[PDB]
Amino acid sequence: GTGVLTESNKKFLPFQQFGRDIADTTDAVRDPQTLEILDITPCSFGGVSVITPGTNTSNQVAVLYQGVNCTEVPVAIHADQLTPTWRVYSTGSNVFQTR
Amino acid sequence: KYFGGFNFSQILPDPSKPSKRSPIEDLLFNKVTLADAGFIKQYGDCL
Ligand SMILES: *[C@@H]1O[C@H](CO)[C@@H](O[C@@H]2O[C@H](CO)[C@@H](O)[C@H](O)[C@H]2NC(C)=O)[C@H](O)[C@H]1NC(C)=O
Ligand SMILES: *[C@@H]1O[C@H](CO)[C@@H](O[C@@H]2O[C@H](CO)[C@@H](O)[C@H](O)[C@H]2NC(C)=O)[C@H](O)[C@H]1NC(C)=O
Ligand SMILES: *[C@@H]1O[C@H](CO)[C@@H](O)[C@H](O)[C@H]1NC(C)=O
Ligand SMILES: *[C@@H]1O[C@H](CO)[C@@H](O)[C@H](O)[C@H]1NC(C)=O
Repeated sequence: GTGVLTESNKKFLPFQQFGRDIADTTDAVRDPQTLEILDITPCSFGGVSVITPGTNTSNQVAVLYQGVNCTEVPVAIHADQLTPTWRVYSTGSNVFQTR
Repeated sequence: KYFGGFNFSQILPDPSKPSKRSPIEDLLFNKVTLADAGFIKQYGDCL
């Protein structure tokens, strides 16, 4: 699997090795070398919507990142990101955190 | 707020409430707010 790994705070019984969520997907696991409970969560995802005045009127665009905190938004990662070809400029274009 | 002796305090918005709302509207909000979108864009509670 692919995801981000952090130390799992969930108390994990000695006979227990795997943890599963409501969907029963594995969310926690103990490292084989040393038993270390580690929570697995998916790498950051979010829908992207493009706001445009209209190609006839102009070519400027506005990009909205659906349901993402502005600081946690990945902009420096051009190489490893879906829709990688967009650098979506940077913070230089003023960024507003909307609801 | 006098209207021919008719009292409209319940239905009218209340400045005391931080979100200007009717006292009746305040009640209706509390009962049926079983679920929400959560507005959790930080997702820091997870992990
Ligand atoms: C009539 O409109 C007046 C405003 O011009 C309001 O005055 C009320 O009645 C007397 C004088 O009319 C005031 O001393 C009271 O203080 C007012 N009532 C309240 C609840 O403050 C009133 O809204 C209207 N009704 C009457 C009967 O005057
Ligand atoms: C209109 O209705 C309001 C709200 O029902 C009433 O205000 C009450 O006033 C008394 C006397 O101070 C208080 O003991 C009550 O607690 C008040 N009601 C509430 C719900 O807090 C009153 O009948 C009318 N008030 C006006 C200004 O017209
Ligand atoms: C290999 O893992 C086992 C237990 O999982 C234990 O011998 C030790 O932690 C590891 N061995 C070495 C040499 O690190
Ligand atoms: C994003 O996270 C930071 C720090 O937690 C802060 O700006 C704020 O809590 C979040 N922004 C929101 C909720 O708009």
